[PDB]
Amino acid sequence: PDRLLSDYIEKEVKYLGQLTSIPGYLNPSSRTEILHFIDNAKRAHQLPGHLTQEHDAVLSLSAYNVKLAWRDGEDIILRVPIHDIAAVSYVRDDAAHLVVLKTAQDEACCLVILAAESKVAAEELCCLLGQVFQVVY
Amino acid sequence: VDKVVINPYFG
Repeated sequence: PDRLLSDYIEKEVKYLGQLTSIPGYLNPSSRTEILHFIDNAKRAHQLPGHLTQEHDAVLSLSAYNVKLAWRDGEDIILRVPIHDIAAVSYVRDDAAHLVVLKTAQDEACCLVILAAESKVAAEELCCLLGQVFQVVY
Repeated sequence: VDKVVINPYFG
């Protein structure tokens, strides 16, 4: 594609939550670190343990930003400009195909914790986000 | 990690 400037793409995801005050030196290539902060967030109940459909969101992707919105009321959960996105990582937990966005903060950073419906979906999200990273200059 | 894509223009 290259309709990232003039149009938007929507994908199926689950929104687990947003982790804040995470060390800015976090390596998005590191499974152990990301899972460290995620597991810690789960023990503190800042993230849900298992995925229901109450966590069903639409991810709208464009050259301007990444937008997440609930499926119920479609109220906007968060809006992250592409230049505020440091990276996107696919972490495969057992049943959860986690897609984690390392983003800037509104030097610490934020981890947007998402869950794709499958492996190919997560890899697709990472590819699309890569293309978006590239079309913006 | 299974897959990682870096934004080379971050910041």
